[PDB]
Amino acid sequence: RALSQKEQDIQMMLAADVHLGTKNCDFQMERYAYKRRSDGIYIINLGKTWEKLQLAARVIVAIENPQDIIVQSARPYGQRAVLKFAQHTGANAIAGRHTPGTFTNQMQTSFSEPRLLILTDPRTDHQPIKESALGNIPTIAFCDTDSPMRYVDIGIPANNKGRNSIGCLYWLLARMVLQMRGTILPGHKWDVMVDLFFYRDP
Amino acid sequence: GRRILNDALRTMVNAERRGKATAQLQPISGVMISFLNIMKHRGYIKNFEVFDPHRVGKITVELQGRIKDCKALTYRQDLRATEIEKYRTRMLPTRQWGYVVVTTPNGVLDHEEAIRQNVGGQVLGYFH
Amino acid sequence: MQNEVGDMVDLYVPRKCSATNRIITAKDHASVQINIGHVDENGLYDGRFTTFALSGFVRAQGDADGSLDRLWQKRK
Amino acid sequence: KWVPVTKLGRLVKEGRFTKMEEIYLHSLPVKEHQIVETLCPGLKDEVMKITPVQKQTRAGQRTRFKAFVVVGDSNGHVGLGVKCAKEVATAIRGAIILAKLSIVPVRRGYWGNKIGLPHTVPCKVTGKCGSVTVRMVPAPRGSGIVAARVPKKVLQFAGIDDVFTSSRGSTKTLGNFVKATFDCLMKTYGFLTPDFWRETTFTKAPYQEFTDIL
Amino acid sequence: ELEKLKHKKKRLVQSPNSFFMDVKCQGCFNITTVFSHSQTVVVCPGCQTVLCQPTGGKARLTEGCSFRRK
Amino acid sequence: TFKRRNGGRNKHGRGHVKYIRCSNCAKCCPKDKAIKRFLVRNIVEQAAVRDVQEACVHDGYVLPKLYAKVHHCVSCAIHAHIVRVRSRENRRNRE
Amino acid sequence: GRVRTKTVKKTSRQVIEKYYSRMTLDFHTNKKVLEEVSILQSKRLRNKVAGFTTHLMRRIQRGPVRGISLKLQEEERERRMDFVPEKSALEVDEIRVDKETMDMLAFLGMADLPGVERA
RNA sequence: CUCCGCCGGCACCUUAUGAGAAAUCAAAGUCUUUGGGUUCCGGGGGGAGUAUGGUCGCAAGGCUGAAACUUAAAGGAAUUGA
Ligand SMILES: [Mg+2]
Ligand SMILES: [Mg+2]
Ligand SMILES: [Mg+2]
Ligand SMILES: [Mg+2]
Ligand SMILES: [Mg+2]
Ligand SMILES: [Mg+2]
Ligand SMILES: [Mg+2]
Ligand SMILES: [Mg+2]
Ligand SMILES: [Zn+2]
Repeated sequence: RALSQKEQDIQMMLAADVHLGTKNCDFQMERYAYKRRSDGIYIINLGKTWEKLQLAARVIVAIENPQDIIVQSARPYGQRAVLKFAQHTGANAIAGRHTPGTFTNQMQTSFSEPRLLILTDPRTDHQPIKESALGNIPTIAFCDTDSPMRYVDIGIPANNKGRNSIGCLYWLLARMVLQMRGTILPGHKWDVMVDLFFYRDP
Repeated sequence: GRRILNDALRTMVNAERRGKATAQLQPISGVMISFLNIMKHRGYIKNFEVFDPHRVGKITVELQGRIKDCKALTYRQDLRATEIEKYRTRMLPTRQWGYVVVTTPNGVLDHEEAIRQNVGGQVLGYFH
Repeated sequence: MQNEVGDMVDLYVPRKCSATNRIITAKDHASVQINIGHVDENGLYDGRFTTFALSGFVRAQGDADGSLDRLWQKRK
Repeated sequence: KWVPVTKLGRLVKEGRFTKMEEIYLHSLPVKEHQIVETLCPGLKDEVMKITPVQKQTRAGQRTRFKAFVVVGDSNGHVGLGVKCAKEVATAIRGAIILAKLSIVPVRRGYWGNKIGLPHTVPCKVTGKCGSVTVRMVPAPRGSGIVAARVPKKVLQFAGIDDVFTSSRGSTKTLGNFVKATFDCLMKTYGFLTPDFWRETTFTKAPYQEFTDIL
Repeated sequence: ELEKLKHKKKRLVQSPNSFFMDVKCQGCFNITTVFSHSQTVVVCPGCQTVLCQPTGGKARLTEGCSFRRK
Repeated sequence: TFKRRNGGRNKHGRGHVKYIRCSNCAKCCPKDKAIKRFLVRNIVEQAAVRDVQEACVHDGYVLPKLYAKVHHCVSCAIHAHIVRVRSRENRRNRE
Repeated sequence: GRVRTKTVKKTSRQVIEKYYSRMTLDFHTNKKVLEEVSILQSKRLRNKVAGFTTHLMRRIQRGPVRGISLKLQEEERERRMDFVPEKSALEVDEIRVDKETMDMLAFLGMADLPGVERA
């Protein structure tokens, strides 16, 4: 036999260092930390990572109008990753600094009423999390072993500090959504190469 | 420095306010168990389970998120079946829900059972 | 709630949090309602989904995430 | 005229709601007072207090007038608005709009016997703002509203006909006193009664219902 | 598990951490029952060799002391 | 109003702490409240190090350093600018 | 004292945007070019604006630049960004992982898997 | 000396879902949805910890401790200015 979709994913995530957590583990994140190394760096349970990507994917696909989902990254590594992720699901990409007030302030030129919000890291993308808590906006976030999980509905346990990890997760997430929508047939061949998501340093 | 059934009921409220699934009650007693039966038959708690390693003994209660408050009235008054009405109004949220548990010589029971059986007794607590 | 004549007299029966059974009120703007899509067969989606509501109390605590995970573990 | 800037204001303008309770059901924030003023037809406002507050400046002291406006229809909706602006008339205008935005539903009950139209608050409820706390107790039909002038005004707009009231703290600070009553009346849906014990049946929100229109 | 981590009495059911153990020396292949937390110097009655050393915790076995929990 | 949480000194579990004499004015202040700097200085500023190493007869003599631990009271520490009035928000930084 | 204010700064960026190729490095040609793409009320202000378009276009001609979005520059950053290598550099031939990572793989049931080896 | 766990201490940091007039407080929390046990103590500001009686002390003083009268504020936390 060959590998299932899960196993190809675990192979890819294990190649992207997605399992590598940080030195700390938040008490809310401990339900995913499989164990701790002698170096003291925790290990993320890649098993649990997979269903949360599936859980996140089922939430995404039920959003009937994708332009009404927003995806964001404060850090520079997630810029190219989230920009392409939006290009393929139809979401709305907001890369860089978030203008404070874009979910609460209705007279602001930039303004929105998203039904779903996907964030690269709660610790660096704190401001949109705090804003979505004022607008009944549910939240999806990639959470490292020390991400503060306040106002976060679906936290995917995953390395979100790495150049390869961030782009790998979004590529892997965008794949799962397209399958459910039917734009990609059964049969994992998705000719969009994974390296497209990793950003380029000029 | 212990006076139990305050420790038990305050543990449940604190567990409930947080929204927990189960509570542990380290000292238990027959009085405390009979209070939980009254709570349970009225629908404010799920089942619960006694632990016997020997001792006063432990009990774990499973909470269903629909008890609002449960209190003990230490300094247990005597309560004729005639002033039930005055303790009802002071201590209960309204004339529609909520129960005052009174220990009476026909057993521990809620103030509703007390009127039907026409017994007064000594107040233990209330829940609603 | 119900008149003792038969009529129901409340306006707005509220939602309750699916994780804590707390009432979700009109001004609880931290509350969220999630729709989890159902995948069925080839293609893997039709317009069937499960709806859960989360209290603003639960999200502020941080255990919104753990509750959704433990709530989505139901089989049907 | 209107030209809405929010999804909800848009959906209200096409004429795709009947009442505020669909919005209340899913806890949407109301950011345009045009929404409430069509959905609640018989909505009555009123100024209760006009207060001047001052800050000290090198030149002198700049007065500002802060207005307290209570709005609501006397069958279960009230709002409270407060706004400070340099001129009294414009202070009231902002106060009306802030009040209409804040409309909340108020549930009622019966004193003892669930007969006829509900008239009191259902159960004991209390609210706190600052040092002032207001208590409300159910009253037999036709006890009247026994309360001070400030909370009595709020309750007539709420449609409550009978209630026993208490207070604590400095009620002479009319700001905290009117507001704590509003907190009391707001959270009457906060109380999980046995009649609400049934599992809730969910429905899609407006932002998921009228997706195609958006 | 972690019930072996929680404090002796804070466990769901109280249980002692201590145990009893059979110790054999080299100059007298007899078998001696000792307590894991002895508090008393115990000499095997046969050869008279000291067999345990009390401390603030578990009794200390010495050079040439095989033991088996029982 | 309570300006500080520690009360202006480090004293927990203790009842009494022995005082010290300020270097500048000799005001008595407790050892856990004083401003204590360990100063490591040179016998001569770098203006006059070469023209004093030109005079050392033995090659390789490194000029010794004066070691001292200087104590100050609050008023002398403020007046000399060893510590400054900080903002309310910066009052809590101990680095 | 010759700090250029908002009007000179804002117009200078904006005027380059609408007309980039049409400009040059000559201040006087830039002054003349600026004369026939706008209506202004003082020649002193014109030279100030043309003064902030001349060297600004060195720093544009030299490197990148802030809010001003140049088409020939901003397409080509996008064109070079929409790029992929000859195949995925994230390859799965050799994934060297620590024992406690393998222990996780075992707990998942995947102790044996392509290309994973203890160190 | 390095890592992990338990118990008991002196504290610290981050945060409310909490409380508070607030400053702040993980105990000043589990309070009008008000009840674990118990001791001491306050009732606008002064007069006043004064007078007097008692009592303890070598003394200095300690403990107990009013009244007549007077007065609309005194006071607490925080804000803007100067
Ligand atoms: Mg001061
Ligand atoms: Mg000590
Ligand atoms: Mg002292
Ligand atoms: Mg310790
Ligand atoms: Mg008094
Ligand atoms: Mg007095
Ligand atoms: Mg004082
Ligand atoms: Mg003051
Ligand atoms: Zn000094």
